[PDB]
Amino acid sequence: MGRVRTKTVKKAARVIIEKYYTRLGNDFHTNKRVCEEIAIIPSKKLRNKIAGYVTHLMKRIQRGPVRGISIKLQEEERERRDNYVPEVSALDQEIIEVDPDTKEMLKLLDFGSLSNLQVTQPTVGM
Amino acid sequence: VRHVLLRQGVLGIKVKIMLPWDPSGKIGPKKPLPDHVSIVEPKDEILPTTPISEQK
Amino acid sequence: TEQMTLRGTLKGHNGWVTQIATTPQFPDMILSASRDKTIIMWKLTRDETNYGIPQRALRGHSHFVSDVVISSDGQFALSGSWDGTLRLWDLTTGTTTRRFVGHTKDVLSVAFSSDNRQIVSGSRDKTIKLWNTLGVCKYTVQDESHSEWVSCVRFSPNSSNPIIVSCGWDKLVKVWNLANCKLKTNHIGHTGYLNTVTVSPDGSLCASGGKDGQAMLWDLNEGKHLYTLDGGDIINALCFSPNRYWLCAATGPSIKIWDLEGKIIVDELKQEVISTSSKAEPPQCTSLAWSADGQTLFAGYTDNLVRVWQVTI
RNA sequence: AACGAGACUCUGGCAUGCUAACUAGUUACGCGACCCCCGAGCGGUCGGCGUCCCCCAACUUCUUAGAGGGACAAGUGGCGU
Ligand SMILES: [Mg+2]
Ligand SMILES: [Mg+2]
Ligand SMILES: [Mg+2]
Ligand SMILES: [Mg+2]
Ligand SMILES: [Mg+2]
Repeated sequence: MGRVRTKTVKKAARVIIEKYYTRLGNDFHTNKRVCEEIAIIPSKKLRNKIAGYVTHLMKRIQRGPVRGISIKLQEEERERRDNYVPEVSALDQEIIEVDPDTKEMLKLLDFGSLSNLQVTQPTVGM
Repeated sequence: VRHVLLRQGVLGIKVKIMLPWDPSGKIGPKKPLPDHVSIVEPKDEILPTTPISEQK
Repeated sequence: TEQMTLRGTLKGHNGWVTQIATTPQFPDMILSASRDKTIIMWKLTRDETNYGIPQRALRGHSHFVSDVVISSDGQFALSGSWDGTLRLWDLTTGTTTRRFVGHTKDVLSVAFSSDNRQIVSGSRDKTIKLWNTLGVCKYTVQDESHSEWVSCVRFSPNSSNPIIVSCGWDKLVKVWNLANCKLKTNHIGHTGYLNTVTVSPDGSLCASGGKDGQAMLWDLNEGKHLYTLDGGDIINALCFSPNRYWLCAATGPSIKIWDLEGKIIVDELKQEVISTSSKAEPPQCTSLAWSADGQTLFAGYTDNLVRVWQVTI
C-alpha cells in the first residue's frame, strides 16, 4: 500500500488552497472538478491525489489554523486579537501594593504612597 | 554517440541534451514534465458589494 | 401554529439524493435522482409501515445525475447528467426515447417549459443552451453569459413574457429575454458562489442562495433587491410553497421555513440525536421539493435517504 | 536546489453509457427448406433442432477498437504528541 503523499502532492494542495479557498468545499468530487479547472495537472492520477489532499486540508482548516496556509479570512481574526482583547478598558492598574526592602529602594528614589508591608517567613526557601 | 580515430586507438563521444519545453513549438516538445503542476491566478476581485441591480 | 413534523422516511438508494420532482396529475408518484447513475420512480403507499416503495429504476447513464423534471402531464421525464447529456425518459416503460448532446462538460441543471416546447440547460461549459423536444440545439448563449459554471437556470411560469432566470458561480443573477436571448437585467450582491434560484408560482420573486448563507429576493418587472433572509451556514436549494406565502430553504444539516409577511422563521426542521464521534455528525440536506398538495415536503440527504415532512396545526 | 524514489509509459480488471461495422455478429421474422412428433394438435397450424439458405429487416448485448468516465485512504469507527 503505502499511501504517503509525495511532496509534489503536498505543495500543489497547499498553493491551491491559498489562492482558491472559497471554491474548495468539503466533498471530493466537486474539488476534483475545481482543481481540474484552476491548475494544469498533466495526468488523471495526479489530479485525483491532489484533489484528495485538498479535502483533508479543508476538513482540517474548518478547525484552527494550519501552519502552511495563510488564508485571508483567517488572518483578520488574529489581527483583531492583536489590535485589542475583550478583557479590559482600564489598564491593569497602577493601584498595586508591595512589601519591604522596596520601601527603602524608593526611599532613595523618593516615593511616598500606595503601598503595604509584610516581613516574610524568617528563613530562605525550604 | 560517435567515434574518433587518433594515432593511439579510438576515443568515444557521448552527448545528451535536454530540450526546453517549447509550448506548441518546434524548439522542444509540448506536454511538460509529468510532475509539473502549475496554478494560475487572476485578480480584480473587488468584494465591495451592496445588492445593486443593473438593467439593460 | 402551522408546524412541520417528521412523517416518514424513504429508503432504497445507494448514493446522495440530489433532486426530487412532483406533479399534480399524479399524487402517488415521485421522482428522485441520485448520485449512483440512476433515478427512481416511487409508489407512495401512504401507510406508515413504509411510506413508499421503489416502483421502477431508470438506468442508462455514465456519471452522476444532476437534475430531473417531469413533463406537464406526468408521462415524460427529462434528466440532465454530469456525463454531459440529457435523456428524455418515458415514465411508463423506461426506454429513453430522445437524448441531447452538445455541452462539452457536466450538465449541472435543466428546466422544462410549461407548454413542453422548449428545454433549457446550464453546465460547467459556462454556457446556456436551448433545445427543441426533437433534440436539435436551438440556441447557445456563449456570449453575454456567465464567466463560470451556470449552476442553475429556471423557466418563468409567467403569463405571456417568456423569461428565464439564471444563477451561476460568478456570483451574479441574470434574467433573460426569450425570442432575443439578450440579458434583460442583472442582479448583483451575493458574496460567494450560487447554488440555486427559484421563482414563485405566479412569478415575482427569485429566492436564490449559495455560499453566502443568505437567501436574497428579487423583482421580476420592477428589478430591485427586495430583501435578504439570513440563513446560517449554506443554502443548498430553495423552494416556494404551492398554496401559501412560504419559502423553504435547505441549510446544511437542517431545513428552515420563512413567512414572508414580516419576514420571520416559521420553524427549523431538525433531525434526531445520534452518538456520531465527529465534525459534521449530520448528513446534510441536498434538495427538497414541495408537494402539489402543499401538505408535505420531501427532502433528500447525503446518507442515501429521502425524508418526508408533513404540516400539522 | 539537482539526480535516484515517486510521477511516467504499456498491460490486466468495469461500463447493456458514446462512436459504428457483409473482413464480427445477434434478435427477429420475409423467409423458405430438412427432420422428427418430440408436446396442443394429426402429420400443418401451436411448438421443438440448424455453423440449412436468404433480407435492399432492426440493432451493437456477445466481437473488434477509439474518445472520455472510474479510486482518492474519498465515507464511517478506533489508535496517533
Ligand atoms: Mg495502471
Ligand atoms: Mg480486454
Ligand atoms: Mg451460426
Ligand atoms: Mg482508456
Ligand atoms: Mg478519520
